[PDB]
Amino acid sequence: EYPTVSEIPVGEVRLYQIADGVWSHIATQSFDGAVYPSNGLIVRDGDELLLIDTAWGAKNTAALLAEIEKQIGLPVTRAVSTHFHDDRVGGVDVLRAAGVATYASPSTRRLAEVEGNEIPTHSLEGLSSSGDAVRFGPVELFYPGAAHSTDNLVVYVPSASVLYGGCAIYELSRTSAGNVADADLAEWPTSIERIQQHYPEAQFVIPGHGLPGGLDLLKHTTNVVKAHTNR
Ligand SMILES: Nc1nc(C(=O)O)c(CCc2cccs2)s1
Ligand SMILES: [Zn+2]
Ligand SMILES: [Zn+2]
Repeated sequence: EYPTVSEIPVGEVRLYQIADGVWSHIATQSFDGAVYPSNGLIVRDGDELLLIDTAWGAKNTAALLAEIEKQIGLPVTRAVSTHFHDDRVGGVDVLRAAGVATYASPSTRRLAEVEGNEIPTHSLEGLSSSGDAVRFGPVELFYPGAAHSTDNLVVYVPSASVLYGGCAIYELSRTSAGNVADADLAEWPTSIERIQQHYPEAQFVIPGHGLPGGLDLLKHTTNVVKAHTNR
């Protein structure tokens, strides 16, 4: 079963096999007085691993590397952070100390700097305009437009039809929004429509927080977001 928030003590990381060579990582952390789960992705990249997003903080990210070493045994050589918040870049300094080359878009690196968050070393080119896609080893990176944040990226694994939506996509059980401090509530439905247009064959859809699903999470997120702007 996919692990749930109450099953992961803060500081522990679970790995979940989605497909051959594709895993999610699941961790937990406190935000504004409660503990939340958070998802990232791991994708086999030949003899190496590509990591999508930290495990939300330095302690969790160290535990992530240890679990990967224990369970998979291939080196994590590159990481991509899909936006500038701490559940995506928090732990970048641990990754770098461990020998991982860290990447994000120029906008994400800039916003992390402004926020006083950790800053990935390398800039991903070719993602500056809504609708842009670039290949990055075994995945495609896609900038759908502003949504949860103005820099948020999604990731697609063609070999397995896996769409990682990051924080732009909500789990089915989540019916209210927040944290939308950095969100663009007007653009978010449009950004989701771009994801749908570009990845219509996605079979597994992973939200930034919570249980995976299918393309129904896209329509579900639009409904939640619109309800939030309706009142
Ligand atoms: N670091 C965090 N980010 C978010 C987000 O909204 O992206 C959090 C809330 C996530 C969840 C709310 C209800 C179930 S999961 S915490
Ligand atoms: Zn965020
Ligand atoms: Zn988040």
